[PDB]
Amino acid sequence: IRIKLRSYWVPLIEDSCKQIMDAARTTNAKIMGPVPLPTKKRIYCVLKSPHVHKDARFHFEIRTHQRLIDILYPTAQTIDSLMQLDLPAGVDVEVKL
Amino acid sequence: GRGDRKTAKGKRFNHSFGNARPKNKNKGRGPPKAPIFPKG
Amino acid sequence: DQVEKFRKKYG
Amino acid sequence: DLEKFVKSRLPGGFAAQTVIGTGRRKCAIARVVLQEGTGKFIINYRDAKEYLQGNPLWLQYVKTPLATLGYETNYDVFVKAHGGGLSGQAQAISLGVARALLKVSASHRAPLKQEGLLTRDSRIVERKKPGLKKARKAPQFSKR
Amino acid sequence: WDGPLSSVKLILQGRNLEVSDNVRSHVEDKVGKSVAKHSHLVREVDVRLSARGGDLSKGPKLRRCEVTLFTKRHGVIRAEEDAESLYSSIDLVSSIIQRKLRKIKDKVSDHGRHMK
Amino acid sequence: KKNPFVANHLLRKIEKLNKKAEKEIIVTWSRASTIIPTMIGHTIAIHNGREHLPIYITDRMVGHKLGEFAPTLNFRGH
Amino acid sequence: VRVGNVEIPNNKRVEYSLQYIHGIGRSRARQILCDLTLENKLTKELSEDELLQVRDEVTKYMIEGDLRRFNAIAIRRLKEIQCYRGVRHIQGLPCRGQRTKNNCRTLKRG
Amino acid sequence: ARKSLIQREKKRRNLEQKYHLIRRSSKQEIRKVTSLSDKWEIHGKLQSPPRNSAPARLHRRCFLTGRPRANIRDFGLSGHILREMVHTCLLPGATRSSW
Amino acid sequence: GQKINPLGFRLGTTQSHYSLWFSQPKNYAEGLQEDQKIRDCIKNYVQKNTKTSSGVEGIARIEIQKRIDLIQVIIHMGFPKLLIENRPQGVEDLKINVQKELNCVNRKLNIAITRIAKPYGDPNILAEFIAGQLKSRVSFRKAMKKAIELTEQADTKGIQIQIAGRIDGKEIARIEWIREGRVPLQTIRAKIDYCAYTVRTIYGVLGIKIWIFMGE
Amino acid sequence: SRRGTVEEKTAKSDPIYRNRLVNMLVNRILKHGKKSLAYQILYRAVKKIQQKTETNPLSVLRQAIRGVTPDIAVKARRVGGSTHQVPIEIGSTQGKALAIRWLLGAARKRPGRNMAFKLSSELVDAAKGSGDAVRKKEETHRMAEANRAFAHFR
RNA sequence: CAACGUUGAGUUUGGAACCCUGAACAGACUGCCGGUGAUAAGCCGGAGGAAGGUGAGGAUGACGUCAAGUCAUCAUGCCCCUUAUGCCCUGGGCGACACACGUGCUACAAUGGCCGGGACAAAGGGUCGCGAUCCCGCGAGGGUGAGCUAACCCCAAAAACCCGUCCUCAGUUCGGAUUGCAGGCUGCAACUCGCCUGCAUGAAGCCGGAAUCGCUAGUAAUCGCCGGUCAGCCAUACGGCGGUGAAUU
Ligand SMILES: [Mg+2]
Ligand SMILES: [Mg+2]
Ligand SMILES: [Mg+2]
Ligand SMILES: [Mg+2]
Ligand SMILES: [Mg+2]
Ligand SMILES: [Mg+2]
Ligand SMILES: [Mg+2]
Ligand SMILES: [Mg+2]
Ligand SMILES: [Mg+2]
Ligand SMILES: [Mg+2]
Ligand SMILES: [Mg+2]
Ligand SMILES: [Mg+2]
Ligand SMILES: [Mg+2]
Ligand SMILES: [Mg+2]
Ligand SMILES: [Mg+2]
Ligand SMILES: [Mg+2]
Ligand SMILES: [Mg+2]
Ligand SMILES: [Mg+2]
Ligand SMILES: [Mg+2]
Ligand SMILES: [Mg+2]
Ligand SMILES: [Mg+2]
Ligand SMILES: [Mg+2]
Ligand SMILES: [Mg+2]
Ligand SMILES: [Mg+2]
Ligand SMILES: [Mg+2]
Ligand SMILES: [Mg+2]
Ligand SMILES: [Mg+2]
Ligand SMILES: [Mg+2]
Ligand SMILES: [Mg+2]
Repeated sequence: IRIKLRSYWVPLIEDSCKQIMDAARTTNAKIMGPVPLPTKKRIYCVLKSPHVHKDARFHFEIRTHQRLIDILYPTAQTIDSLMQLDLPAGVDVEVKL
Repeated sequence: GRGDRKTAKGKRFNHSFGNARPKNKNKGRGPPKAPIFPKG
Repeated sequence: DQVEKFRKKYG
Repeated sequence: DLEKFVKSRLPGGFAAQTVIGTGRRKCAIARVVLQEGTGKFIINYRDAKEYLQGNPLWLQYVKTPLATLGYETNYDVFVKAHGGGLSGQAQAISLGVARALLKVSASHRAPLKQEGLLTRDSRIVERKKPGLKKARKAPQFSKR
Repeated sequence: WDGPLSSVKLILQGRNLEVSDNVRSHVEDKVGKSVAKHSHLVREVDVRLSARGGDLSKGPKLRRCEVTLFTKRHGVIRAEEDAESLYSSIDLVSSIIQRKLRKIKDKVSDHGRHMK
Repeated sequence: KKNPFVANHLLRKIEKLNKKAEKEIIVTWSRASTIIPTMIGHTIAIHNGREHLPIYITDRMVGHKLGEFAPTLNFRGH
Repeated sequence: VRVGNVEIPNNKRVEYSLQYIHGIGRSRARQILCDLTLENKLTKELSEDELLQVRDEVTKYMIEGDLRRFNAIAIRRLKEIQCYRGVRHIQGLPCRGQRTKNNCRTLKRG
Repeated sequence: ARKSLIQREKKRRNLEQKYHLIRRSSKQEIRKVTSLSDKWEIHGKLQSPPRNSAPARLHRRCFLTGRPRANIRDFGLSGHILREMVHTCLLPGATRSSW
Repeated sequence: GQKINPLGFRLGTTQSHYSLWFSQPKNYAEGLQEDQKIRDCIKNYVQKNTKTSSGVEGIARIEIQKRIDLIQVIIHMGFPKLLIENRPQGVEDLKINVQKELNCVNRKLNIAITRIAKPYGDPNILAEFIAGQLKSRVSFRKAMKKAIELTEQADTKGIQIQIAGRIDGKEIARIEWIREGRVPLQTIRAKIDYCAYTVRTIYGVLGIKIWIFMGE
Repeated sequence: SRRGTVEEKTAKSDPIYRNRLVNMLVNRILKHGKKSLAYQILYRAVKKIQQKTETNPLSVLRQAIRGVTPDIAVKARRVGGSTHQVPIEIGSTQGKALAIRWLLGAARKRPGRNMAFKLSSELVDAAKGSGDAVRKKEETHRMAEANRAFAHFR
C-alpha cells in the first residue's frame, strides 16, 4: 500500500506522517519511508490598489507538500491500525492499493 | 526577419508553426532548395 | 460568375 | 565507440568510484569521474571538442584545472552533465574536476586556491521585478 | 496667435470644462505676451483648465489654471493659479510665467560670472 | 465542406416570398447571414442600428454577408 | 535572359532571378526550378534546352499583365458592389480591420 | 455591481443547464453527419434554443462582489477581495511569497 | 505611507490560519465559497439573537477545519453568556442552520464554542466595544481612554488604537490615534493581533484599527 | 561612484596566445555577448595579417596600439564663469581603452567585406602609422596643444 | 546510478555509493591574526572558508505631505430618479480619422539573411483538460486516441550557438508594410471587428534634427520557453523562466 499525503503547512504533514509510520512500525509491517516529493508551488500576482496604479503588485503563493509512504506487507492488523488513524484536518491522504 | 510569417523566424515569433516551421520531420516543407552543382 | 462560384463551394 | 570506452573503463556507475567531484553553476550540474592515465575528455559519451564546440574559451575552462598541475597526460576524465548551457556545464566540469583533484591528493590545495578554482560561482540570474522591463531595466520614461 | 512663436507648441486642454472662442483668443494673448519676449528659449506651452464650485460642486466658484513650460535646455516650468474667472486665472498664470522665465534668462543668459 | 450561414427566420421568409412570387421589402437584422442565390432581385432592408436600408440584391452579391451593404458609421468630414 | 515573359532576370542564380517576374514569389520559383526543370546555375549559363523548358512552364502560370488585370478587376468589382471593402478602397482607408486613428501611413500616403 | 447583472448571470446558468445535453447532441449531429442541405435543418435546430443558452454567453464574476473584470479562477474572487482575505488568513496556504 | 496588515505579514511564522482545510485546486473555489456562506450565517444569527437580548457579544473569530467526514467550526468568543444561557443553546440552533447551508451530503457538521479568557487582550472584541460606546455618542476621547484602561488592566504589553472618520459629526474628517507601551510592527517575531472594524453613525462611517502586542 | 571606488577585476588571458592584450580586444569587439563569434573574427584577422605579411602578429599588436595611444587629451572645465578646454593627461589603462576603441570604430567604418578583413586592414595601417585611428590621435594632440595655455596645473 | 534488450518499453533486477527531492541541523560573528587609530567605535590589509564585512536578490514603506487617486470593485452620510435616471431583448457603439502627444514591436543588412545536418535548459500548466501513435492534407488542420488527477504521461519544437552549401553590397536571398485570391479553427453568429495557413503583392526605410531615457555583474545587450485572463482572441502587453554574456567609474 502506498499513501500520498498532500498538505499546505509542513509541521502538520510530518507529524501526520509520524503517526502513520509509528502506527505501522508498531503493528510490524515494513515501511519504505516517508519519501518527499517535489513541492508544487503556485504563484499569483494581483493589483494592490482598486484603481489606476499598475505597478503595485502583490505576490502570494500556495505551497503544497507531498509525502509518499510505502508500506510493504499489508497485515490485517496493519490495514486496520492505519484505517483507524486520526490524521489532522489539514492533510489529504490518497490510498493506492 | 522576425515579422515574416513566410519564414522559420517569423513563424516562431508569431507562434504559428506552419509550412516553413514544421511540427515533425514528416510534415512537408516548401519545395526543395537542395540542388546546386559546384565542381572545382 | 458569383452564383456558380458559390455553388462549386457548397452545392 | 566512445560509449564502450567509457563503459569498459567504468563498471561501477558514476557513484562508486573513489575519485569524483561535482560541479554546479547556474542551472547546470556536472558529475565528474577522475581516473589515472592517458588523457581523454569524454563528456556525456561524446568528445570534449565535439561537445564544447571548440570554442577555445570553454575548452580552456575545462582543461585549466589540470594546467596548474600539469597532469594533462596523467589523468582521464569522464563526466556527465545536464541543465543550463554548455558554457555553464563547462564551468561546472572545471569545478568538479578541482574537487576530485582535492580528493585524490590534498597537497594540490595551495595551487588551486591561488588560481581560485575552488569556489562556487554564486552569480546566478536575477528575477524580473514588477513594473520593470526585465531585471534592472526600467521602461522608456518621459519627464513630459 | 503668433508666427514668431511658430516654433512653440500651444496645447490647450479643458479638464472638466468646455473651451470657447474667447478663451482661445484670450489664452493666445496672455500667454502670447509672456512667451513672445523670451521666445528663443521657449518650446512647449501646456495649459490645462479646471473649473469647480457654483453648480458643479461644493465650495466657491474656483477656476484654476495650470501651465507648464519647457525650454531647449531647462525643463520644468510649473505655474498653478486659483481665482474667480477663467480670465483672471489666465492673467495670473501669465504674471507668474513671466517672472520664472526671465529668471531663467537671468541665470544662464546673463554671461553671469559664476566663479566656482 | 462546412455550411455557409443564414438566419432561420430570414431563410423561411425568403422561401415564402419566393413561392408566392411577389417582391416585398424584408426588414431584417441578420447582419451576418450570407446571400444565397435563391434571394436575388428581392429588396432587403437591413438594420444599420437606427434605420433600415433598402438594398437591391444582384447576381454579384452572392458569397458575401448582408452587413457589407449597410454602413454603420456616419462620417462625412472634419 | 529576356524572353522569360518580356522581362529580364540578370546575371544571378536562377531562382532569385526568376522571381523578378511579377507573378513569381519564392514558392513558384523553387518549385518550377527544382521540380520540373531540375537544374540550378547562373542565368546566362543556362543552356538552350533548359531555357525552353523554363519558358514553357512559366507560361502556364499567371504573370504581370494577366495578374495585374486580374486583381484590378477584383478591386473594380468590389467598388461597383458598393460593399464595405469597396468603400474603403475607393476612399483610400484600410480594409483589413486595422485602426484608422493612428497608423495608416502606408495606405494614407496615396 | 448592479444586482440585475448578477441576476442576468444566474438566469443564463439555468438556461444552459436546461439545454446542455441538447447542445452536445445537436452538436455531434452536425459534426458527424454529412449532407449540406441536411445540415441546414440541423443548424435550424441549433439556432432555436435561446441565445442565453450558449456556454459562450456565460461570464464569470467574482462570487463575493460580482465585479466582471479581474477574476482569477482558482478562487472565484476578484483581485481586491482576494487580497484582503489573504491578509485575514481565510485562504488556506496563502503566503506573501518572495522567490 | 501604507503598512501591511500585520496579520498577513506573519503567515506561517507567528500566526496560524483560520480555515485549516485542504482541497484540490478545482474544488478550492467551491470550498472557499462554502466557508464564506457559513461564516456569514453564524455572524448574522448571533448578531440578531444577542443584540435582541441587549448585551456585548464578542465573536472573536471563526476557525473552520474541513475533514472528509465532519466539518468543524470553532468559535472563539469572549462572553458566551448570551449564546449558552438562552434555551436553544447556540450549539443546536446553529448546527441546524449551518448544516442547512453547506450541504448534507458526505458532510455532517460539528460546532464547538471556545471561551477566550481575556476578552480585552483581544483587539476584535475591544473594537466592537469602542464601536458601541461611540455609537452611543460618547466623545471619542473618553472612549479611547476607557479602552486603554480596560485593556492594560486586562494584561497587555502594548496597544495602538486608531480611529478615522468624521469625528464628533464635525464636517471635516480626521485621524486620531494613540500609542501605548511598545508596538513593533516590523518585527516578525512579535505576536501581533490586529483587527479592522467599521461603524455606521448618523454622520457616516468610522474606521477603527487596533494593534495589540503580546510579546516575543 | 560618489562614495565607493572601484576594485580591480582579474585580467584574463586570451586562450590561444595567453595575452592580456588580445583578450582586451576580443572583449571590446564583442556584441550581444556572442564570444563564440568574436573569437572567430579576431583569429581570422590574425590569419589575414599573417597572410599579407610574414612579420609576427603578436608584435603588430604592440605597434598598432603604441601607434594610437594618446598620452594627453582635453577635458571641459568650468573655471571662473569661463568654460575652458583644459588639457588633462591620460592614465595608462585609459590609454589602452581609447586606443582599442578608435581602432575598433575605424574598423567598423571600413569599406570592406568582412569584419576580419577590416580589423586586419586597420591593424596593418595603424602599425604603419598610416591610418584614421592614428590621425584621430594626432588631432586630439593638435587640439590639446592649441589649448595648452589653459592648463594652469602645468 | 549501473545492467538486459527496445524504441512502446518493462516495473525486470541489484545499488543508496553520484545526483536530485525536502525535512532537520551546522556555518559568517569584524569571530581570529597584523597594521592603523584618543583606549573607543571603527577604517586598510591577511588567513582560513563555498561564501567577509548589509555575501546576493525579495517581502518589508515612521510621524506625515500632496484638502493626490478611487462614491465604477466593496462600504457608506446626504442629495436626487422612481410607468423612469430602474428592468428585458436584438442590432449598433466603446474598433470612426485632417492631425498631435506617449509606450512598444520589427527593421535599415554580412557581428548578417537562406538552407541542410547536429548539441545543451529552466520553470511552469494540464480530467468539459493536456493530448503521444497512426492515417488524410503542400499547409494550417481533419480522422484515430495511448498515457496522465502528474518528479510517472502530454504541451515540447527550446532558440541563439556550431559544422557544411549559397548570396560578398544592391533598396538585394535586406526589410517585410499594404492588398487580392484560395482556405483552416473557435463559436448560434467572424461584414462592421477574431486568429491561423497556402499562392501572389513587395511601401517606406541605408542608423535618424533639436532634445531625451535605461543601465555598476550575472547587470546591459541579445536568444527563445511558459503562465494567468480564456469558447477564440487584438499578447509585440503584463507576470514569470532560463541560454549567451560585456565595457566604464
Ligand atoms: Mg528574409
Ligand atoms: Mg499572432
Ligand atoms: Mg501552421
Ligand atoms: Mg504528411
Ligand atoms: Mg532563480
Ligand atoms: Mg535573462
Ligand atoms: Mg508599463
Ligand atoms: Mg517580458
Ligand atoms: Mg451596489
Ligand atoms: Mg467570454
Ligand atoms: Mg502613515
Ligand atoms: Mg568623501
Ligand atoms: Mg532498485
Ligand atoms: Mg580575507
Ligand atoms: Mg542582504
Ligand atoms: Mg481632489
Ligand atoms: Mg478626479
Ligand atoms: Mg451611489
Ligand atoms: Mg441610461
Ligand atoms: Mg445588446
Ligand atoms: Mg479602447
Ligand atoms: Mg467601428
Ligand atoms: Mg506593441
Ligand atoms: Mg493556459
Ligand atoms: Mg491531433
Ligand atoms: Mg525608398
Ligand atoms: Mg545598404
Ligand atoms: Mg537618467
Ligand atoms: Mg487563450
